[PDB]
Amino acid sequence: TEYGFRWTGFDATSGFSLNGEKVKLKGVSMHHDQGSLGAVANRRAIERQVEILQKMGVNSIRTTHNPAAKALIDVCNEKGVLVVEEVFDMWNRSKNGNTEDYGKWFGQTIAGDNAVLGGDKDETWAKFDLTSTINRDRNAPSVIMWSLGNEMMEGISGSVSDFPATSAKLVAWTKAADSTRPMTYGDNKIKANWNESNTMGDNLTANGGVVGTNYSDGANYDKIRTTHPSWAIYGSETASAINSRGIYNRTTGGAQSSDKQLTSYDNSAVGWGAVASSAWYDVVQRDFVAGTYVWTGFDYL
Amino acid sequence: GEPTPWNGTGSGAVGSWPSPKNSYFGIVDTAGFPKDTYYFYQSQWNDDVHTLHILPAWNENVVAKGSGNKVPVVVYTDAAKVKLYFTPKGSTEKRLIGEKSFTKKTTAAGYTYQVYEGTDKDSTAHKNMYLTWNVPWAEGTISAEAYDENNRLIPEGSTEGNASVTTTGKAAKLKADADRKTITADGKDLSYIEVDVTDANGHIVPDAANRVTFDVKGAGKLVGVDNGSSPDHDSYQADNRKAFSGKVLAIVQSTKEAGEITVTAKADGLQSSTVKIATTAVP
Ligand SMILES: [Mg+2]
Ligand code: NA
Repeated sequence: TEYGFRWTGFDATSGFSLNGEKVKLKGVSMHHDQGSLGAVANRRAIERQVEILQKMGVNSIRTTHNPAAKALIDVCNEKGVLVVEEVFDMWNRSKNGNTEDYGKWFGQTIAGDNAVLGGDKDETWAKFDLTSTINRDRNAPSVIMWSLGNEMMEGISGSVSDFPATSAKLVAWTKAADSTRPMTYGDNKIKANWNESNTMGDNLTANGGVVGTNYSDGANYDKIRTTHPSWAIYGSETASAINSRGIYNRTTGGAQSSDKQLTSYDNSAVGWGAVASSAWYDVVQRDFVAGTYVWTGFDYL
Repeated sequence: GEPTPWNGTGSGAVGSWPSPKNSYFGIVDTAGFPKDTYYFYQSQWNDDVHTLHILPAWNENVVAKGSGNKVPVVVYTDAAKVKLYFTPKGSTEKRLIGEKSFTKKTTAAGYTYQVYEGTDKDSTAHKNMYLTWNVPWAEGTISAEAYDENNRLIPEGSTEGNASVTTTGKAAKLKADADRKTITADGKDLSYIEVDVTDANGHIVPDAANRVTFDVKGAGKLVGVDNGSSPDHDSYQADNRKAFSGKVLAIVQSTKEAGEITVTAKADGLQSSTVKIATTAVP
């Protein structure tokens, strides 16, 4: 089994460190597909992506929103990139009308005659897939954190009353599975100060966790730091700037496009997001924000 | 009279009543307001000004959409070369749509004119005395730049006609203007007052037909109102008339007493506009 000697820290005041030295997480979110190859996890296509991100100065990848190919864990081990390996998107509530996503399987039980191997089978699929991922990569030096979800309360129907319990259970499952790494998630409701997000962030912190906030700005990073002094935080998802390659005849997305493309100037982002200079400006200025995971490194299908 | 293609040489109305009452033949309508072809003739005939005129007006409810929602954009100019631009609604930056250059022709007696001979020219030769682009519609501004044969810009203060058309807002305000702000107190002299209907930003709303009412007071009398609309049977001697295609006119005549003339143009729900005409005596 491949291994590497290394340790990390997350301080609520000064952020992240590797082997005793402070390091700023300069990260990107990356989906699994390889473009014109589709979803095929070709090792070289994978390695080329990382090489291209490294030349950008990136030093960390968030595997949004699902375990990576083992090949991607192999390259970062070798290349010296820090991986945050996220296991889930939704939890036990399906998103975006996607009635066949993992939202419908998350809470289901595993059948006795189902001889599938990999993780623990005594509870739900959620625990099986979570521990199966942790089992494959528990020794991977690149992996610094386990992310347990992403915008779990977003684009769903029904009450969210149940999520702080589901959250605490996933955290307990992970701490028991591997004690050497902090667990985390990416929550987009912290900026909206949902009671349930406060409760979940506290459970994260109590268990040696790290709270990733999706799409906070400078003003919202600061309140989090004020009202929750015990939390160590970072931008789990940031910017979401929207641009075409090589388009210059307008400098904004301020008007409605007509050629199905967008400006290449950094003045274009979604309504919940921020232009690249703005999402980085907010993070670099604040020692208590360990880093950023820009949505995205590469375009995806 | 002669309202061809609604003409009739005996008695009886043509089409439903009110029927077209005046001609459509004129380069200029009855009220003295130029039609678009006016600037074609100007690009061809007037050697003392420059011309750069764009049609159509650029609102969705007045344009024609052909193949691919392409709107036929026409430019009348005497300039050597034209660059055509588009500016999105609410933007400050334009992009180059197209660029076309004329070719100069000379007759045996020395007369010269211009025809477009580029690759996408019209198969009908006379239509190349002007320039045409097919532009997909989108809210905003179509603008043009004109250049001489030395590729030197011909500035806007040296050019007549609409070098830009833009998507307007809803009718907001009247804008009146007297062609002569002082006239003779001889009981004959006239002042022509052009009233425009524009949105909040002074852009003429191209299909505005707001009924405008004129209030004249002072040393003068209203003697006519007009809009040049053929089917409009409203009295010329009224104090009110619908605007047509954004414009309406009032005509005021002096008295034989020196003084001033106050004219206010009003329309419902619209900001009103006022002018003042002074009348000077005779020795
Ligand atoms: Mg007759
Ligand atoms: Na001329």
